[PDB]
This record gives sequence, structure tokens and C-alpha cells, in this order.
Amino acid sequence: PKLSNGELVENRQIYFNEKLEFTSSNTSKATKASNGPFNGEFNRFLSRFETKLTDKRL
Amino acid sequence: SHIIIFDIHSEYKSAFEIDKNEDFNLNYLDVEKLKLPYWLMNSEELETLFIESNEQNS
Repeated sequence: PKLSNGELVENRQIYFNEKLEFTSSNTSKATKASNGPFNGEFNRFLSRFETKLTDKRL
Repeated sequence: SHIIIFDIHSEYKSAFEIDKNEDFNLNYLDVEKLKLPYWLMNSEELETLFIESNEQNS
């Protein structure tokens, strides 16, 4: 995984500490970036889950 | 006394619309006079109203 600021991710554990912004997708040979296996598939899941987190009657 | 009526194809307006001298204020909330601020919505209803359906959105 590649960060937005030209940085690669060695261990997939810095996700837990904070939210990170990644580089956009492109098909250029010099600068090639591809969508992740789980990219955009948790949209509704994220919406419902954040709705659960925000409400504090629980 | 408190009563709330969600009547699709409104029919009970006449049943309670007695003459004005009897002093029975009736709150007739029709589609013309209804004031629902859209910004009060939550995630699900906002997505349902705007994102719509019937398409695999990109």
C-alpha cells in the first residue's frame, strides 16, 4: 500500500492508529497505482457502522 | 387529547371539520403546507432520497 505522500506501507498495522489518505489510481507506466482488493466495498457498511458509533443512547 | 393520523388518500378531514363556531381547531397538514427540512434526515433516508436505486452506480 502506498500513501498519498509518496510513502509505502511496510506493516498493515498503522491503520489502527489513525486514518490515512492514499494516492489516486492511474495506469501510467512510470506512476502506476491500482485499486485495492477491498476498495469501496464497505461503503454502506461504513455508513451503517458510523451511524451505530455516533448514536449514544447505547 | 392528542391524536395523530397518517392517512394516505385522506378521508377523515370531513369527519372532524365541524363548524368554526364550535371552536375545534384542526391542524390539516397537507403536502402543500407540510414543512419537512431535508437536512434532518439520517444516513439511510438521505441515501435513499438522493443516491436513488435502479442502477449499479460507479
